Amino acid sequence: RGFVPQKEIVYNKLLPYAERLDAESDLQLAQIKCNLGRAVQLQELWPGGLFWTRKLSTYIRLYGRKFSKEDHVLFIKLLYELVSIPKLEISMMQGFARLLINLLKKKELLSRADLELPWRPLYDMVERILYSKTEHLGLNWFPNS
Ligand SMILES: O=P(O)(O)O[C@H]1[C@@H](OP(=O)(O)O)[C@@H](OP(=O)(O)O)[C@@H](OP(=O)(O)O)[C@@H](OP(=O)(O)O)[C@H]1OP(=O)(O)O
Repeated sequence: RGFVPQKEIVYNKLLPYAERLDAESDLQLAQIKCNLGRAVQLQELWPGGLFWTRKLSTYIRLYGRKFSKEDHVLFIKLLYELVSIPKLEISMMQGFARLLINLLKKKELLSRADLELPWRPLYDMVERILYSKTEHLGLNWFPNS
């Protein structure tokens, strides 16, 4: 087809209506790429960005990674920038983090040459949450997990 799929779920192929599944996967991914990109550029993180981030997590659950290496790296880069925003709501970061962990969970797919994420932004986040001066005074109110 248009792209070479990465890590698609095998059970989808065995399903009785499998032939129809390929068309749905292409359309849903196409909408996710356009809408997630549009939301971040338009700066609408809560109404649209979160909704489309959730749709991609559902896409991975339903269809497996099922995307090109270029798409996989682009999603991972976008999520890392969203996860490392300095003043981001910690609840909002938790949703972004779960999608980013799922994308990077299988390290066979990416070859190190494909992805070169930085470490200093992640360090700023761990200092902010793991060792927060404000939380002891009750100013921060961080999430449980
Ligand atoms: O074959 P399933 O029962 O659907 O389980 C698989 C399998 O897990 P196990 O084979 O270990 O049960 C994968 O693991 P491997 O192919 O690496 O052996 C993988 O799990 P990993 O990510 O730990 O590899 C994946 O999990 P996910 O859904 O997170 O992709 C998935 O488990 P699910 O039942 O959750 O699909």
